[PDB]
Amino acid sequence: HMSISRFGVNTENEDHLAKELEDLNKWGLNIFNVAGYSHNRPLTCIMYAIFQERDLLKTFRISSDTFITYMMTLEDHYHSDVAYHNSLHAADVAQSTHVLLSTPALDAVFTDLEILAAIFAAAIHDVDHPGVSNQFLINTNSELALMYNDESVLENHHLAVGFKLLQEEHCDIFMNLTKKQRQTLRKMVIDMVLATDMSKHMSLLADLKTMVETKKVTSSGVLLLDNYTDRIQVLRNMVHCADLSNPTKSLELYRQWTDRIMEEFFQQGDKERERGMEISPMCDKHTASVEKSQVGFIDYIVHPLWETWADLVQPDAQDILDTLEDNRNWYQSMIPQLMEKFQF
Ligand SMILES: O=C(O)Cc1ccc(Nc2nc(-c3cccc(Cl)c3)nc(C3CC3)n2)cc1
Ligand SMILES: [Mg+2]
Ligand code: NA
Ligand SMILES: [Zn+2]
Repeated sequence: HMSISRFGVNTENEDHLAKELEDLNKWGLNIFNVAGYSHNRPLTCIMYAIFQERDLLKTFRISSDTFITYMMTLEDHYHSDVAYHNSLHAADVAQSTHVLLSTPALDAVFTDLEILAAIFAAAIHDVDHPGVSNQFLINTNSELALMYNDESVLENHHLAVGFKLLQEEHCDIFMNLTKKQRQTLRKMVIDMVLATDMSKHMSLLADLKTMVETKKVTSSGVLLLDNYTDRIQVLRNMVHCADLSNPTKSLELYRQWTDRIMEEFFQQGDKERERGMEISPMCDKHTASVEKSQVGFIDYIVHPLWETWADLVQPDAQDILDTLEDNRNWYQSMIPQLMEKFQF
């Protein structure tokens, strides 16, 4: 029971886990190892480590036992057999969001409640993901698309599941928040998860560009944000950036993530084919070109996003940008010798 107290998870390798978690505050954390040494409970482990590191459990009076119970059922509601959108991906976005919240240009800009909302949003943002895209769910007239009227169908679902889990007995981690804190937290979390809908990517990016065009900083380089509206706009872009962070990690990590997203796409493609539908872009293992698509993904989606975020917080994200360019160069080099999914 002491290593649960220390880690929030059972582990046969306490020492290895602890050494991996020394990188908790770094972009170079290896979440695959964390999964390895945590009996495959990366989200519970990384969330417990994050909440301990930021004193969130103290500040908001969240019982660590109730937290672990909530995080274990949340993590169970991610599907192990979905190749990318499983609890490892959620863990990674939560850890990446945790690192982005400490970027020096944002120092002291956000409230504690904002910090809590963003990390919690990251943790729940893909829960109960079925391994197929919104468009597939819309095209197959699925119950989820009927329920949510084709609008941010999975994202609404992730939120509903995340919040419904809080009403299970013994799982309400926010019980000691005041009513006003619970209301505010709820609104911010909804906002941020809905912002992870890829079809909002271009509108988010445009808004973010306006914020770069108008940015002002103190003479120490800290961003000056005027009101709630400015801050939530940065936080929704932050979570969106963390969700699209895989190509800004070390190549060894990025390649693992790409193998996973492609397996997931190919599995959807097989579903589409089994039922005689036209196979979606990227989902046909026969015609796919993994390297070229990554290069396209970076050039048209990931790079423009991160170049703008980098402009907003400069110079704090320059290295993340350098890695993203370097990785683009690697994928480009391995080519043998999209856009509608991110718009409307
Ligand atoms: O599947 C969707 O409809 C929305 C979506 C799009 C992209 C992602 N993530 C992702 N998407 C791609 C990707 C690559 C090429 C084309 C397209 Cl549409 C997406 N590549 C990667 C690499 C970083 C691991 N990740 C997740 C969800
Ligand atoms: Mg999602
Ligand atoms: Na599960
Ligand atoms: Zn995600």
